Amino acid sequence: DVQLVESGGGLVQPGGSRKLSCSASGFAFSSFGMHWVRQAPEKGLEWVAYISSGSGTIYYADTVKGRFTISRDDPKNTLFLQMTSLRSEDTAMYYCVRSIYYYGSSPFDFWGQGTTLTVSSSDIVMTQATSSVPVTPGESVSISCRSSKSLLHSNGNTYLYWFLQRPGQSPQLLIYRMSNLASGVPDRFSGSGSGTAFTLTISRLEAEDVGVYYCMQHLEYPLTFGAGTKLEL
Amino acid sequence: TLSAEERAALERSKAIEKNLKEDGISAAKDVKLLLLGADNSGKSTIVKQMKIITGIVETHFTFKNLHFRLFDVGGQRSERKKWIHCFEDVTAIIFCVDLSDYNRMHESLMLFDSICNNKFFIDTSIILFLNKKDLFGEKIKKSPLTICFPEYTGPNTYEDAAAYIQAQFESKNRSPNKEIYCHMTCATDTNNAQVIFDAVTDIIIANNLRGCGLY
Amino acid sequence: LLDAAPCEPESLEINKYFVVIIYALVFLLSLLGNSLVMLVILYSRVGRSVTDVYLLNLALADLLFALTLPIWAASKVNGWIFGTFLCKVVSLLKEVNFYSGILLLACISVDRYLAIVHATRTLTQKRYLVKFICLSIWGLSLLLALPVLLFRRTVYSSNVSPACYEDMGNNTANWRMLLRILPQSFGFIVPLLIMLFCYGFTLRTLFKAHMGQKHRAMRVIFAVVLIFLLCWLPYNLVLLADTLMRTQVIQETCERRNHIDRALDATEILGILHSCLNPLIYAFIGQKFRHGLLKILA
Amino acid sequence: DQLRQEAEQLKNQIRDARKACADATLSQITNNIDPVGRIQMRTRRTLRGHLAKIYAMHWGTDSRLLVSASQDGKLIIWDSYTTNKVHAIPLRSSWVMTCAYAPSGNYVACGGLDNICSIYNLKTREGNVRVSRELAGHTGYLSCCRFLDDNQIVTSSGDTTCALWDIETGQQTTTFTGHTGDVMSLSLAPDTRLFVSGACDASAKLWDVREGMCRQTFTGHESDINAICFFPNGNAFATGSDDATCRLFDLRADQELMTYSHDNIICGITSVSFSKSGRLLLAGYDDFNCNVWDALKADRAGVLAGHDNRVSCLGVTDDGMAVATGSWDSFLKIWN
Amino acid sequence: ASVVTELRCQCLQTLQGIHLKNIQSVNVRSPGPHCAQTEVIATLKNGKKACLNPASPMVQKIIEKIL
Amino acid sequence: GIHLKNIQSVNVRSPGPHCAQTEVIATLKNGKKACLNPASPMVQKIIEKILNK
Amino acid sequence: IAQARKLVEQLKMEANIDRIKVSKAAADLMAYCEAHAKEDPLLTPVPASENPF
Repeated sequence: DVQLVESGGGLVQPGGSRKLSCSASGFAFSSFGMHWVRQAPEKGLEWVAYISSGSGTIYYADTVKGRFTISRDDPKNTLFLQMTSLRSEDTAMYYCVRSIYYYGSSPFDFWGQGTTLTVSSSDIVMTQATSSVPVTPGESVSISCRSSKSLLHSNGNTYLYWFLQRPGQSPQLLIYRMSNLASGVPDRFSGSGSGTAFTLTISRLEAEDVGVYYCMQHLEYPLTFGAGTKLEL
Repeated sequence: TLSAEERAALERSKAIEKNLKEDGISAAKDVKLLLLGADNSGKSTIVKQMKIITGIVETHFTFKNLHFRLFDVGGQRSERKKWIHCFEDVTAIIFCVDLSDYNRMHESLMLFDSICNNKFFIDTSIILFLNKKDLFGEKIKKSPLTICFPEYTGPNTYEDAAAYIQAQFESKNRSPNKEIYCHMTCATDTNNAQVIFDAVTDIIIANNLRGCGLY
Repeated sequence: LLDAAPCEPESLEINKYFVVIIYALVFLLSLLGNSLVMLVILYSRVGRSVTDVYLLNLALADLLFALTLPIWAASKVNGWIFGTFLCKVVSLLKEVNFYSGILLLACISVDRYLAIVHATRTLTQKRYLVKFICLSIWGLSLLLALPVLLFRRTVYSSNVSPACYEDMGNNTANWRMLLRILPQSFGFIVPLLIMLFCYGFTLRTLFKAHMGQKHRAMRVIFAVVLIFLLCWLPYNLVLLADTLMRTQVIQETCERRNHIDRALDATEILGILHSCLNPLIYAFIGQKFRHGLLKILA
Repeated sequence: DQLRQEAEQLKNQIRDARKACADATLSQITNNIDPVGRIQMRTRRTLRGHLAKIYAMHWGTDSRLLVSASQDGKLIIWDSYTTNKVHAIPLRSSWVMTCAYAPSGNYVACGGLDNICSIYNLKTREGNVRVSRELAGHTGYLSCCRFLDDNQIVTSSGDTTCALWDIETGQQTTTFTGHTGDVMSLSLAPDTRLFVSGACDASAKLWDVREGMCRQTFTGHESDINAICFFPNGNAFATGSDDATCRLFDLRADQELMTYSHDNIICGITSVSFSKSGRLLLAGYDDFNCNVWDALKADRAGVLAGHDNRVSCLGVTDDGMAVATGSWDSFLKIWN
Repeated sequence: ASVVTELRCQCLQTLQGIHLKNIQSVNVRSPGPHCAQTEVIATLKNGKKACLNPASPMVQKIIEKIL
Repeated sequence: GIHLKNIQSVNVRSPGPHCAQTEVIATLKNGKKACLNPASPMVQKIIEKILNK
Repeated sequence: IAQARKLVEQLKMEANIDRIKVSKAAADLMAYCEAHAKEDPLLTPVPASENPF
């Protein structure tokens, strides 16, 4: 069983330092690239940092560039994130996500359980049209979001990722390039798009399909998420 | 390597290549030898330091900071012409002959003749082992060395008879750049690993001499 | 003490006439041999072993040296009438190729030592750096040849015809003597020591084995060492002889001056044979090259 | 003794019937078709990373992914476009003689002298490649594994027999017997219902995967058959032998159509492959170069060359865009 | 006329006290690539040649008297 | 008026049957021979400087 | 006696085959290679703008 668990959250004062650990058990940790994604309260997901397999390539978000640091302990199957100075903006549910990159891979399949951190008191912009969509079961629903640049590379691949965050759970990958269904997701989900406009369709909607849908681009770092579309029933 | 995903794919490929080259480095300190010979000729009990590991059998004993890998091809019971080219790069050939078997001696000679003159093994030196001196020494007194070799004419002593068998095996060489390193072994011999080690080192010099252009 | 007076130089016709023939013959032989070696190595891409690359570079160096020989023969005939630019260029090319040839012989010796004595050990794997070693040798040759390019020009004198000499200023003689240390150290003594060490240990390890072709290898090694010595040692000894005489260590006299000049010219003629002989001693004495050359005749 | 006479007369009946069907040779009917000229093919990619002889190679169904097995004990999956290495699978036994790729891209079966067909799973949840199943039951060296589905594979061995396996259970569902020598190759028909196996008895015989019946046998070669491949329509196949000759046999006529022998060829054929159209018959030879034969006129329409050692495997993509060759010099080259 | 691989000073010893009545001509060579010292070579009327010390004022005096 | 830096050697030929006038011939670094006027003090200065060299 | 019994049985099935003249078979193989001839990037070179390699 693939399992990512994070610990180290809690209430800390501004200006202090905290360390978050993401221990992995159930997959070859030494071959996966691990990301840090944080979700501010009722605002949405946001990419933070990424370390490549073997600790070769390291990237940080512009918001916390030079302030955070990421380290990798392959023999211990643990991923760390040491934050130097914390403002009131750092409070969020930090997730731990694994990613493997090769021809035809799924680099955002599994998300960690997330830990809650509380602090006391150019880029590709992706926009989602709406924020709440009421619908009844059995009715097809279409979700669409745009982007600044054209995500269609010259290689023919479009780098768009669709995630679903059920209430009280962690985001789950559904479509990882434009229309490639993830592993274990129901076949009713389907995706399309053309360069800068993309659509996600859910035929024969079921009761468990409710939640917040996020569309993300992987064309170029830093990674940017959408506003977030919520399905209501 | 323009896209962000393709940049990591190139990083994965380069990480794979590093382990591929690293494994090749660790695969250059071992000597690959080939075991041949008739059945019940001691081809599985040459060195008492076995450390073995139906089909192909490997043996990976080490000696003097050098790794010796012995491949036993017996038991395949198929046509040798189709899989003997896999061992084209072995350092040497180890041949085991039982001197007490007067009926399989002609069978062993056919095996040696075919292997020595094979097109793939035209340059691989052969380390020939003549086993069971004591058993042969007692056998010759009871039965002279004439039923197996009617052409024998010299004295019936052990020294001439054993050397006569050795001459027949080396008469099948018929090739240059190949040297046959013989040795007489018995059941209670422990220095078989030493004999193999000096022969292998001697074979490497001959190949290195040709590569360096000295010969 | 009226005995003191200028030592007039003396020139002969026989040496002039014969040296041209010798140089032309050596040029032809070296050109043919180097062409054959390069053709054999380049025609087939199978079996491109380290010694193949070493021999290719040695052949290129010898080819350039032979290509430069004829202008030098003309200069010996009539003196350097060909200006300054050609003096600089040709001296540069000659010295660069000479240094590279010597250092390549030393490198081949090192390779043989690594491949025979240390055959069983883990150090031998360091013999797969032919490319970088050869590049380093060529770069070192170009670095060592700089003094020739910086301080060479024609010198016009009354007693002697123009010569492509060196012009370092008021104290040019002493500076020339000091610069002569490089050809006799990085060109003779260091490569000689390396070759002697490597081949001595190679012989020691060969004599103790039981290989079939050991004797031929030992004879080949002896032949290579003796050929190198006979080709280069006389010129170096005469150049010292000359250095010592200039350093007043040995008495200086006009007869000694003429004798040393003749010896220098003769030893230069003799040492020029190395370019022609190398293809035979190092390459054609091998079975692989001969078989390949016979094959290419198709 | 009486049945021996019955065996002989049955051969005579087949030969007379086979000869009566022959009215005109293949090279006599298509004598008015214009030649294809010179097929000059240039090396587009050079795949390096193997440190030993390459013995097998198979193309992915998407014509982008490759697989190659070598004596070094490594199993490498290549990205044929950008020359990257997707996977590197360490084998248990370094003596691998054949190596196959699944039609769905999920699995890879790749085995050899260890008498075991090892099947590896690529799309695992743990991120690594694991040995899903090891098939055993053959007493001789293995050759020409070929996937039928994700749970069904046909294998050939030196036991003079081929086998049909079930990957899930692991038991030998069907066994095909009838050869009198080591079986060196097999190829699966496009309709995935028949296959032909070339053995060392200088005979290739058509077998039924569903019934396990030797429907027909084909003769004519003077030496052992080393490779085999169907015509793209699944009505004919071409074989390569140590006789340095290639032959084209028709399943419906039960007779060879034409031979692809050249006077300058001495060494035998190692691999046989067809183009997407069924006009260029590519064959690998032991003299380090591959030849392109016009399958209708037996004319050498160019030579690939380039390799330094014996070419041990050939491969043409499903879309026919490129040809991959492997040799004992530890290099894969992609031609177009 | 002649070819020499290397150049040397035209004089070895240094004589003084030549009589101008015998001198026919004088040659002066500054220190160049040929040699490390200034050389004065006087050719007499009888065809003999002599070498003069540059540091000798008399030589200097003889040279200037010639001029 | 030849510059000092270009003069390699100077040869002074006294009067004789083949020439009644003193000659000064300067051999330059470039190999060309030039004639100098003996009466010019510059020649004497050049000779003196060369000797002091 | 029990080994060659199946041998004649196999030859019995191999003899009862509905065979077709090679003249018709040769034409059928010729038609396929001519029909699917425009879709062969090896027989006819592909344009450089449509060459993935």
